[PDB]
Amino acid sequence: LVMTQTESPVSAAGGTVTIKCQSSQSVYNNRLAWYQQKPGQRPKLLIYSASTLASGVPSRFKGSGSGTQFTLTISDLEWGDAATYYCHGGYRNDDRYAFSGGTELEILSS
Amino acid sequence: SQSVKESEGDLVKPGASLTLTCKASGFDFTWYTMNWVRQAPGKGLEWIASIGAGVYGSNYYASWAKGRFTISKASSTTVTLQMTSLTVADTATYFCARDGINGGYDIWGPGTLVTVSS
Ligand SMILES: O=P(O)(O)OC[C@H]1O[C@H](O)[C@@H](O)[C@@H](O)[C@@H]1O
Repeated sequence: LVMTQTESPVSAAGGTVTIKCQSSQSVYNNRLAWYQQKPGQRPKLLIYSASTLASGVPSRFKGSGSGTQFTLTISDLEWGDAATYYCHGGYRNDDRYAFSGGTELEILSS
Repeated sequence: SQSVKESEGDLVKPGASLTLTCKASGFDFTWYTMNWVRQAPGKGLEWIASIGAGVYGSNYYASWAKGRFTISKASSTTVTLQMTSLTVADTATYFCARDGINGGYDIWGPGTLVTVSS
């Protein structure tokens, strides 16, 4: 059981990015959630249940779809979104939960 | 509003044992599953172990962690991670995180540093 993410993306300041996530087994329930971690800080929950927003999080952030295959698209990009982004899924009776490698987001001038 | 705080991180020699402790504020583990997640320097988040809601909550482990780690609910407000046979690769910031809703780690501690070295 493993998950994978993209590598080192860069993107422009009204810009849009899509971060792709794969899992080798299909998740249990719809248990896939998203986090951002800024350096020197603990993780912050963004999306849970594949597509539901967490508390205080804007609707620039959207998550999709089901599997196996998931995507997180951030639109209307701002500077404070440069961070690392993580994927995290639930399964079934040992190896219950798993994290991916993490995709760092470099925000760039337009 | 609600929070958890890890404790008891240390510098320690290879082959030694160590116990971490996470203490809740403003809530109970009666309704939530609690997790230990670590972060080695230069590397991503890694799930270690979970323990289920309530007194008779069930435990799960990552494959790699089964022999040398043990997760425990000391009480309704305190979690425990027993780390037995440490190696240098076990050097990391260790996190306590609450499964608030259907897999979303709603809340995190700051973390404690465990360093394994000569
Ligand atoms: O033990 P289960 O039924 O697999 O579910 C585990 C559940 O633990 C707690 O009730 C909560 O944190 C839920 O979000 C989580 O999904």
